[PDB]
Formats: sequence, C-alpha cells, structure tokens
Amino acid sequence: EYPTVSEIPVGEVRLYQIADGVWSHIATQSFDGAVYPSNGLIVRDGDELLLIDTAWGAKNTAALLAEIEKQIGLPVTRAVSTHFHDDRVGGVDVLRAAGVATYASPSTRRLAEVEGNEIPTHSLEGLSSSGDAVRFGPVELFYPGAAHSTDNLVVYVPSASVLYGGCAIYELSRTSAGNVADADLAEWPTSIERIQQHYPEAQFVIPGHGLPGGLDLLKHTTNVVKAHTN
Ligand SMILES: [Zn+2]
Ligand SMILES: [Zn+2]
Ligand SMILES: [Zn+2]
Repeated sequence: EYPTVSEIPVGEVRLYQIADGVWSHIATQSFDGAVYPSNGLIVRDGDELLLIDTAWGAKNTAALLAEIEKQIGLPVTRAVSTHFHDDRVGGVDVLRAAGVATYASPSTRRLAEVEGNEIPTHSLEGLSSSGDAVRFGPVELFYPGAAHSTDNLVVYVPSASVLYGGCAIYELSRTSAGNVADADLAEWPTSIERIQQHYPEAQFVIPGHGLPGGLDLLKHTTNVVKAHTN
C-alpha cells in the first residue's frame, strides 16, 4: 500500500495517510545512477497544516503543495526542516514564496548557510543540547544528538503515536550505510538510544527514506551503523 518509486514519476509527489491527521509525503530524485525516494510528514494543525521537510527540490515542492491543495485542501502555514541537506531544505524558497513560514534550528540554519543551501527563515530555539525537546503545535521536536548529521531533529505526533525519524532512521530494506559524509558515526547509536528512551510508546516509525515500520527500525539503524563503523 505504501508508495514506492515504481508508482511515482519524477517530479510528482504522493501522499499517504498514516493515521488521523497525519500523512507522509513521498517524492523521488535521481542521484548518480539510481532513483531514490524520500519521505516527509504532514500533520493537521486545527484548520491548518504543519509540513515536515520539503519534497527535495523546487519542482518537487511546488508539486507537493499542489497535491496537498488538491487532496487535503487545508493551508500549509508552517514548515520545519529536520536537517540542513537538500532533501530537507531544497524547496524552502518555494514554500516561502507561497506564504509558508519556514523553520529550522539555528544549528541547521548555520550548516545550510555554510553548504550554500536554502535557509529556513525562522529559528527554533531550545534544541541545541542532546535530549532537548520543544513543542511545535501538534508535534514535539526532539534533538537526539548527532547522528546522520550534527543537527538532525526527529518529530513526534503525540495524538497519533507517530515518530518521524527523518534520515537518522533507516528503513529495514537498507542493510548498508547511506550518505554518511556529514554523520557522527561515534554518537549515532547513543542518539538513537535517546530516541528509544524518549518515545517508547511510538506505534509508527517513519524513516527519511523508504517504508514505515515500528520501533524496530531504531535497532535496525543501530545495527547498520555499527556494521559500517566496523
Ligand atoms: Zn541528509
Ligand atoms: Zn514569518
Ligand atoms: Zn536523507
């Protein structure tokens, strides 16, 4: 039932309802040779919507907004990028031009600027130390520590028990480390354990790329990270 690359033409976006008032958005992008999918999240926020992460690029993200407008028909008022890479902030300029308030931690904004990437406008305070959590409307934002990147955030929807791990969490089908150029391999397992300890009640876990699962995706990711380390 969950959308794969097979069902998503390049430049198109699919939505998938995870639970009441929670959706994931799925887009595709061509890396050198292969095509990769990418997940973000949509969370109902009263009569508005909170967006988690772009659809990886300007065209994809405009397609994302059109697909939201068509299927849910509620306005996207805020967006949060969960780290500084292009599959998370690429398309921020498109969101901004459409009247969406874009948000990221100062850590993420700093690293985006150094990378020459798009920079979310607003800053999320209170997330600078590992284990920090802040409320953002219908979600909790959590900084577990450095993992896939030094700034990576995860997002929990308490009304639906949905944990969005972004790129700090691997899908089960991924049995080898991905792009770890900006990762902290030494801290990644410790950061995953912080997620485990903070959200032991999570029922759905969404990786940055690929199929949703349960909390076993956390142990999976630790397994793969330790194998890469060694
Ligand atoms: Zn990344
Ligand atoms: Zn603003
Ligand atoms: Zn990623």
